[PDB]
Amino acid sequence: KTIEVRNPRTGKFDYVIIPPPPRLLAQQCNRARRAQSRWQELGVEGRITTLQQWKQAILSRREQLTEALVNDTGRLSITVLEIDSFLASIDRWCGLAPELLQTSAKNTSIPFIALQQSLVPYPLVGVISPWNFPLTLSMIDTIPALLAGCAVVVKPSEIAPRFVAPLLMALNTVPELRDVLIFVEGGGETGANLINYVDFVCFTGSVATGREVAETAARRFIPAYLELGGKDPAIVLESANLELATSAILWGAVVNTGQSCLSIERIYVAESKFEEFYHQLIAKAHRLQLAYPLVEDGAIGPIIAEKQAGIINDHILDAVEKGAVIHCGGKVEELGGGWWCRPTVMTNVNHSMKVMTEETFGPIMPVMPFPDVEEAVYLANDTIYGLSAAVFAGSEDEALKVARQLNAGAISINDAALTAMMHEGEKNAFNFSGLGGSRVGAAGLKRFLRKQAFLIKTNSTSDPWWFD
Amino acid sequence: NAMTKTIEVRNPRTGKFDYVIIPPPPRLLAQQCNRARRAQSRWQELGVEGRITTLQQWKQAILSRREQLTEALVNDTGRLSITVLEIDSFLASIDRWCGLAPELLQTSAKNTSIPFIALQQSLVPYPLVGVISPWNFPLTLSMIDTIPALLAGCAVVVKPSEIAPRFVAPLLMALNTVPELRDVLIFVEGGGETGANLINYVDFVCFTGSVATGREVAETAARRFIPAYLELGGKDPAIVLESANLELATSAILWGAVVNTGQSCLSIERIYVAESKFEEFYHQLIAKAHRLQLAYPLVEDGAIGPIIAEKQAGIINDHILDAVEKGAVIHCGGKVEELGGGWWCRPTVMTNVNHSMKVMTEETFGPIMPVMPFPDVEEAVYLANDTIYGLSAAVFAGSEDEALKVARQLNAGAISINDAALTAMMHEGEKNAFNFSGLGGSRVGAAGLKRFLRKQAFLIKTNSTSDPWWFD
Repeated sequence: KTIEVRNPRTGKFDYVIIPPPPRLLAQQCNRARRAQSRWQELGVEGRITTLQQWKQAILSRREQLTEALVNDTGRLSITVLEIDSFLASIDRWCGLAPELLQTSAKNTSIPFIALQQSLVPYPLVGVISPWNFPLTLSMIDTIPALLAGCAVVVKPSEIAPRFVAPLLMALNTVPELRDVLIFVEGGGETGANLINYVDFVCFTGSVATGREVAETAARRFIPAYLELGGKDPAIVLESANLELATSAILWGAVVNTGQSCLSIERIYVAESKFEEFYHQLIAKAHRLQLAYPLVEDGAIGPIIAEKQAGIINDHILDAVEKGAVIHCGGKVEELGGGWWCRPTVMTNVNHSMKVMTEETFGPIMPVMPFPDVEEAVYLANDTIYGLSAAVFAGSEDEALKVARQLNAGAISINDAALTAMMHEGEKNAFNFSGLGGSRVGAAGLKRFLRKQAFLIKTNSTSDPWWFD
Repeated sequence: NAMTKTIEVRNPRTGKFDYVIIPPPPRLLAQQCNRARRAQSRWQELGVEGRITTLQQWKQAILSRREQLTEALVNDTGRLSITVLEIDSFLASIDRWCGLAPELLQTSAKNTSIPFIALQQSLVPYPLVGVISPWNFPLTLSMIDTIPALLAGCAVVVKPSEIAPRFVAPLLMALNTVPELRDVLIFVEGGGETGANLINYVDFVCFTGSVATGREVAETAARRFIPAYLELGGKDPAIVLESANLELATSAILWGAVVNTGQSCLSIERIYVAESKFEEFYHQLIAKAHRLQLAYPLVEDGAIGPIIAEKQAGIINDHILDAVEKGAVIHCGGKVEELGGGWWCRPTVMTNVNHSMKVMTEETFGPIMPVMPFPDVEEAVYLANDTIYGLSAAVFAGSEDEALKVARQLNAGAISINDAALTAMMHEGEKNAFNFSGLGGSRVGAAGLKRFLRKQAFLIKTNSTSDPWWFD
């Protein structure tokens, strides 16, 4: 086949990707494996020098990466931020890696047994990345895996694949890296095939597809790191600073047009503040502009995937059919060939609605009151997801008391969606939001290494447990 | 209405049925899991120090009835001296994990790269962990994951093998005197089907056993979307270089190959020796092997117990026959035989062996020592790595640096250096299995407890002005 690629601003097919037949894919993976030994033998310092050289080449060509990513996503401002975030992660991982990969030696509790430890990388890691943040999410696991000494095959989404071209141009300057960081183009089928060739699979995407990757990884007997989305709730208690809360939650709910695993998708507000809160939220939402007709015109980009426009449209109709009230926005519309939805605030909502239970991935703010904290905690936990949450209160201590009862990996306190902006904080997904541990620090780079122990007899008498 | 299924349990010394267990049907099993879940909140809210007190109370009760534990485990395994060690090792493991847990569970508070955002971390246990454990070290392997999971604040359902279940009765009797533990540590009886059923009810599954069953547990866990920790056996090699201390190497490899009659994931099952020392080595090995006695007719009469499971007796017998058909030479032992109704095999040294034979490729789980020469280290490494397993290995040489050079080439998680099977005696050294020997990280050290906890980050806005990235 080939696959025609839609432009999310114009709606025209304007790019073509070529998915590898099984035989070519097998060959690219084997080439990366042959090259991985030398990559590993370079040592972590050589790998850092190499990644910095690649970083310098990417910077030189930054305008090409920016243009490709604008074409992929239909927006500029977040595009600049993706690029900045990617470049910073290169520097941050390069600064952590030497210490994280240090071998160690120690004596044990048995006087004549000493211990040495080493760390051995998985030779080939497969990354299957999503279309919503094409660059940062194709690279978030790739960079630490490469620094660990793995080769990595990256298969970005067929929906947003243009950004790879300038990354490949930049690799033409870096021969050592170019043989171990491999880009492959294709759809879901190419993703499934890739899992058959690799030693470790990282997948980011929908819960349905992720559960397939889990089952395939287990049948191949390889580890899998999965991040499968969220229905992150915000809880606003009575004592909350409402001016900060409405600004935080608006941002958290509509940044990237809500196309994020980390988007605030459900909002729960203490009954005695409900009206004031949602009225303020609307006022703030109304100020935001669509990036239309030009990319410069506003914060809010188009819905990138056609299929997602249909889901968002469906969630709204389902909500209204069930009685919801739309205060602003609320329409998935075509403009200039692209699909758009404005920041949308709805009330008279509940958990019988898709928009409060299934991932929406849109700029939707459904707001529900609650009579007491136990109900708020119950509603917030009433989900198959468990990625993140936000709790607002007059003090940090009373927000934390609630946050500790939520079944989610990262909880923002008197703020929302903080993990979209910062790297710190070790977290495990709850429920169906993921498996495989955390990305931060020791645990995040060491996912990609097997630990080996060497247990060394240092004396010359019989061990006391032998038969003699 | 429906008949209550029961399973009769063979005594490995006598070959007769002398015990009955009653597996719970899916409906009853689900009920017991739900009871443990209800009790788990209070267990988590006790805090690690309260959980430690409770585990030590349980340890005290077990110690008060040690003879009953020993008697049940002798009955399960057919042997005494390794029973005493299992019990001692279990008891020390409760102490060791009690010692480590507070530090592993402590919250932390830190600044971040943003001056108005603070970070706190905490740890939330999986509420219900399932453990499915094998018959070869029934006590220690039922408890190796259970104990750190309990200290983490999990409830745990433990399903030991139907082949060796009797050790549970004295544990349970001790357990019921400890009121805070007795509704969160649940023992269930049954075979493979009960194990499969349990995976449907838990949040996390630990399984130790055969590669084929472990592969099925991996796939079931994935369909349920829960974590699985898997330890699936080994074909651990020992490499003896030309410079080795042969006196130590022959004692270490004998112990590593035949302790527990070779019924161990960590048993040395393949032995590669420099060609110039090959003859001298196998003759010394034979002499030492030949000194070992079966624990027959009485448990006191020797170090080597019976083959515990009949099916394993069949496998060992098949490996010996396949080997002989393909040219192997048996120097000692070499017969799976019935004595007093039990199945037995003596320590067996064989030569003229190669990787066309089952005994060199498929897990044997018996007291068999096939010994092959090598012309050079490159071949020794190739042979040691020619396996679908990757649990452990041993290398012997004249110096630690010579052995380590070779050891670093091996695809295995734990390599013993100038010794063999050290992971059977020691619990330090984080290790990941290679190839089909396992998945899910390490059960040793820190990570061995932290696998049972989900990390939660709290990112806290400490100031009152707009975040610069908002639309304000």
